[PDB]
Amino acid sequence: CTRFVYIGENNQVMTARSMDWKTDVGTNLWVFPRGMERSGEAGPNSVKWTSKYGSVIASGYDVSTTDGMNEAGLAANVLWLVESSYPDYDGKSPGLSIAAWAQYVLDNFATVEEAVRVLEKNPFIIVTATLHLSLSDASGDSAIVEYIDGKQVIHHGRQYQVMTNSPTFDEQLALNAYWTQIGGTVMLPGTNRASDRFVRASFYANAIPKSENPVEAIASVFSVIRNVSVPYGITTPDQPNISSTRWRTVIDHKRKLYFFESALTPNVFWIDMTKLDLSKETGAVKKLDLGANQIHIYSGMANESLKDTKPFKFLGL
Amino acid sequence: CTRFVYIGENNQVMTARSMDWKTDVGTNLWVFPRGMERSGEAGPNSVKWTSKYGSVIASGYDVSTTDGMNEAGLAANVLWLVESSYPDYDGKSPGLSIAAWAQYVLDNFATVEEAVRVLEKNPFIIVTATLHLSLSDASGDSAIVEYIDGKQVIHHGRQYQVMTNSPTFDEQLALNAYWTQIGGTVMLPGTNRASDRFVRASFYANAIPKSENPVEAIASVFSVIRNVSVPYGITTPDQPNISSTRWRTVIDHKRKLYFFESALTPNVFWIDMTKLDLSKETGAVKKLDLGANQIHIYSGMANESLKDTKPFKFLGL
Amino acid sequence: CTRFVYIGENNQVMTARSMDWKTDVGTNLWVFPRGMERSGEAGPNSVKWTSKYGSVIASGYDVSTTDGMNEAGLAANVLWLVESSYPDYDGKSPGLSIAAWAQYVLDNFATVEEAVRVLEKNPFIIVTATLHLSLSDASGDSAIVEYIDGKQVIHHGRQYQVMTNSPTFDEQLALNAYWTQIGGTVMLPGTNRASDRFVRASFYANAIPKSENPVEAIASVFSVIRNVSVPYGITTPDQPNISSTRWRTVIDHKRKLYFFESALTPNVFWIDMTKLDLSKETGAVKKLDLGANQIHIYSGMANESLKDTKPFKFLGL
Amino acid sequence: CTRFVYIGENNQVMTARSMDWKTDVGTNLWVFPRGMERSGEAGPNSVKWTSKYGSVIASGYDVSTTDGMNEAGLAANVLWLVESSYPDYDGKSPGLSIAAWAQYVLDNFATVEEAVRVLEKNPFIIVTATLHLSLSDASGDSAIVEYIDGKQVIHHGRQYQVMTNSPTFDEQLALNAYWTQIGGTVMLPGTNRASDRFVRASFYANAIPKSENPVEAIASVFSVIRNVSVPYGITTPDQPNISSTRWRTVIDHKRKLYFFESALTPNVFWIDMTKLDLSKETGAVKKLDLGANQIHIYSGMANESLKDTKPFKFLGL
Repeated sequence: CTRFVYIGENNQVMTARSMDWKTDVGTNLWVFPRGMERSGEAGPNSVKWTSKYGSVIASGYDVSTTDGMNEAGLAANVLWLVESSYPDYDGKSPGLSIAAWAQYVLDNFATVEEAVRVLEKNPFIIVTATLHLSLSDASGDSAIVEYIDGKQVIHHGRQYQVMTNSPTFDEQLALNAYWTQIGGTVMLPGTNRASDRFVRASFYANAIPKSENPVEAIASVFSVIRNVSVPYGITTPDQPNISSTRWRTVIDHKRKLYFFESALTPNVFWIDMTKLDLSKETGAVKKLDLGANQIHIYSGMANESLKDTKPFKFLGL
Repeated sequence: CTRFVYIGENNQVMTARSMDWKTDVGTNLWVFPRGMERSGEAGPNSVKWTSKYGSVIASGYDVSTTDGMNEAGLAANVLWLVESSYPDYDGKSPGLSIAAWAQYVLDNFATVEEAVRVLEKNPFIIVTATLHLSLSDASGDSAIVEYIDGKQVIHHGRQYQVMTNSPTFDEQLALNAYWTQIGGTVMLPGTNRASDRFVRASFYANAIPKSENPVEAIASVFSVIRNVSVPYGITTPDQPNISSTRWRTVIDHKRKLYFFESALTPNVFWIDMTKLDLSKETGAVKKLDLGANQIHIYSGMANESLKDTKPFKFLGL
Repeated sequence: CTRFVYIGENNQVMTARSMDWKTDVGTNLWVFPRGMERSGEAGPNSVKWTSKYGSVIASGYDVSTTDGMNEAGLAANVLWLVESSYPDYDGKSPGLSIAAWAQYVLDNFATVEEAVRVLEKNPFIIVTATLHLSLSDASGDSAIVEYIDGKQVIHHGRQYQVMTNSPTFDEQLALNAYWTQIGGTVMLPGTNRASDRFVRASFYANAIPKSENPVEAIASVFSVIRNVSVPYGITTPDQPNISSTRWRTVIDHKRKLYFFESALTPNVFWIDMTKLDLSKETGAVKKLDLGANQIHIYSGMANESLKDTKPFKFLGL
Repeated sequence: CTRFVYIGENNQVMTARSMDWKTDVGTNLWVFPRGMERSGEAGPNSVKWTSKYGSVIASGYDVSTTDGMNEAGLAANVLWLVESSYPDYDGKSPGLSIAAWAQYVLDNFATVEEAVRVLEKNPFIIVTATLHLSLSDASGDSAIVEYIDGKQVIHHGRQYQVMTNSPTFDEQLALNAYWTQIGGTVMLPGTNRASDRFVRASFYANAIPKSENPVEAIASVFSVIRNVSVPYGITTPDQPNISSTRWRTVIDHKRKLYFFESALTPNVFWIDMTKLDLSKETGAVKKLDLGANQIHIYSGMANESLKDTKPFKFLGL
């Protein structure tokens, strides 16, 4: 449910995200080394591929990839509670289960441009917790991919630094517009409305110092995504599009770090991709077991708590 | 710089606080068992006392107590950047260095009433960042103690659930007033102005579910104090009363837990007072060394990382 | 319902007011020269007095004085829909019907200080639209007189430039407080809530140029009181304290001009007190007949349309 | 600078407008009967036409038509300080001086649809205060015509009830968007920013009662256009797109009344088109001389103060 990209000097680029949902999302982290053979779980005409890039990802119920980054610095965030209208699936085109959407992207491409160029070819038939896809890279580039009237719609440009789960993206830009005229040190909208979150993220992302110091940038980036999270247990059924923030992620594109934080358990740590073996030859599929509401606590660089496990099967046909 | 008390059912009371300051505050945690003999470090007429309650506290530069709780469930939060006018100190009356103010309170009293009743009768003159004192109890009671026109001024009542560092507390209630007419699901002020923070804290504190489940309450309480923290590195010298949030505390009054979180390092853990030896007979002074910007990471119940250390000397003379 | 004072250089002082009410107020203008003998219409112990200062006033139903000024430059605005608690009237003390309250003040005093000094010592008991009294003078001084818990309460000072007929005056200052921190060119509250009106009036009053040019000042002052009026026919029963603006008044203290404008009829004009005969020796009581909803249109200096009439009898027995 | 259309029952349609500018606009009112032969004052290839419909209009500096209505109920409001990029004028195509733009429209068409169908096919090139054109009808229809990237751009639909001078119209709808989520009785933006004015006008226009009672509707409509006017003398050079409101018009489409009000002089009146002779055979060109800052005061139906005058020459070459 909320995402933004910060761009500092000397390629110090960072993508942060909050997950908002009404319930436990059953998230564990996974490491997938390169050269994995995969199917889109969309019946006999599922798309197939062999991963080119290793990733570290956050699962949706250990049956989907909902967040993550790859060793090339591409980040993917699948946002929940979106206004989608997905296409019908005949069965005759190559199909891709939406649960694997993010994984396909993370496995196959190094940049947002690479990904967008291929996405505009015709092999994006999604199958089908409603979902849209946000992407960012180490160069600071961004894109969002939506389904509106059964059609894939892509916005692509580094100026799209902030994205929310509701409403559609051309609408999000509209709701933000009023606040481009009002200075963010004088007034900001402070509710948990997606528009309000959007505006605060946009203001704070651009106000972060751009000077090279990763510890500082990280500090400022968390503090901002925390600001834009939805407090827990507070929202009422009167506002269906808002949900409590369950967890947060921060992706350090330069240094290849994936930070994770729980709202339900005091639990914050990160995975360092530079110490992972993502090779075909010896790299293992590994899982970090967080447990329900991330009760299993880790801290610092948590790589050593990763355990060899068989990769889960994506949800599909 | 921002503090609020949440009151749930069955004595599930929680006090949360953010520390806002322009720089490192050099904070480490300390455990002080009962029966410690102390001096107020205010020259020959320093007040003296022997602690009646063990505490766990957060230091200011290992030369002051700026935050903490005691085994009876009294909490003390010393807020920074306040509008004070402290009295002059003739050497003649019993004196108390302000660096030990919070400690004196935590050491001597079990409740906010107990503390207010004694402070009313003027047992000392405070001696002298600028600082004011916020207190809360396991019964949900609250008070704030300020110095205005060289005089100790106390507000005392459970209805005073939210306090900021600026301006004076009477003024804080005034700046909040406008927003009592506007529903918090429709609009909230979203900047880092103390008034804005105040208003969001009051709305969210009362919107938290009151149902008995500590893990849920804790989750909702952090998420709210995080919401009212000031994002890191963002504020400019144009607005002198606002400062980046350096860390947060959450005090669980019922279960006697002290949670601590850093903004500069991913570092979150808690101290469980029920597993500490706070006896005069066999209770040691212990310190948890967090290091500059809390670089030393802990997690979960961090009691075992506490180390026997000689207690620091409070600042003043 | 909305009043403000602008203070320019060289004693260019102006008081503006909007009248908000749910229905026709039946207002006509009257001229009362000096030396009129009057009774307070409060039974056998009614206060009695002989006017010292000629006035031009706006009636409430030709049975009360609800607005006006005197030849010395004292202005009185009786605001409607207030939170009053009026005293009981035994019958033993000198009494004054509230319908004549403003008239008594305008007739007897030249300044706000003069008036406050005499009203402090309680020369009468008010006898009972719910009503409170606002005053201003050619020196820029202001006061408001309210009844709270059956007691006369007076606020007196030049700094009280803005008053509403919403909540008690002490509460008005509180609701305004938040907006003293926010620059009025960046954000202002735009609804018809008394607090919102108050805040816009306080900002615009202090932003008007202070350079001596009456035509310009007048233009600015109307434009501001128009801003702060409540649009006609718009308010819903959900907000009982707000009412459509029926008319506006602007008092030029220096030049002794009383401007009047209708919201229900396009009708705007003024009375010039310097061309009226207010002497006891030859001055007549005169009325300008505006009619229901001010259907009788005048323009410019409307003095010539004033007609000799017997003064009305104030309500109350 | 601000315009809106109110639509009541039984064809009770009204267009109101504020004119905002930094200085005197030198406006007088004119009556032009039908059958006037006119040139576009754009050199040898000026467009020519013979008026079909009599109009009453407000001039720019007696050299342009900036506001008005015709006997069929078409209204035209030329807004000032717009973001235009006008086309180059060769000299080869039929040309129309922008000063006569509104007049051409009022003279030739009875409805907004009639006007849009002809303007779509480009009968002329506008020849060139920056100006854009707003139109409304007795049927409640609206359109706005702008020049963006040297191209005529038209928005046409009854939904476009509110228009400002800034920014371009597509951008105006965007800046309004945020406030479609917030109820106008709970919060409205209260500054003089065009967006703020836009939002308040859209809310109040739709909240006006739709009853058939012209005096009431008129009252509400003025009160609203007064609300969205920019107070006089208070804007600073820091905000270049905002200007003091100089005057207002209200057009009663059903009854064919043109109301005019000054901000600089207390002066309000109207022209009744049903009592004008607009025939070619006996109708005279007439002018109502308002004078600098509308110092010449009129009131009520001011028709009798109209004086036979030679029509002015539109600016051009």
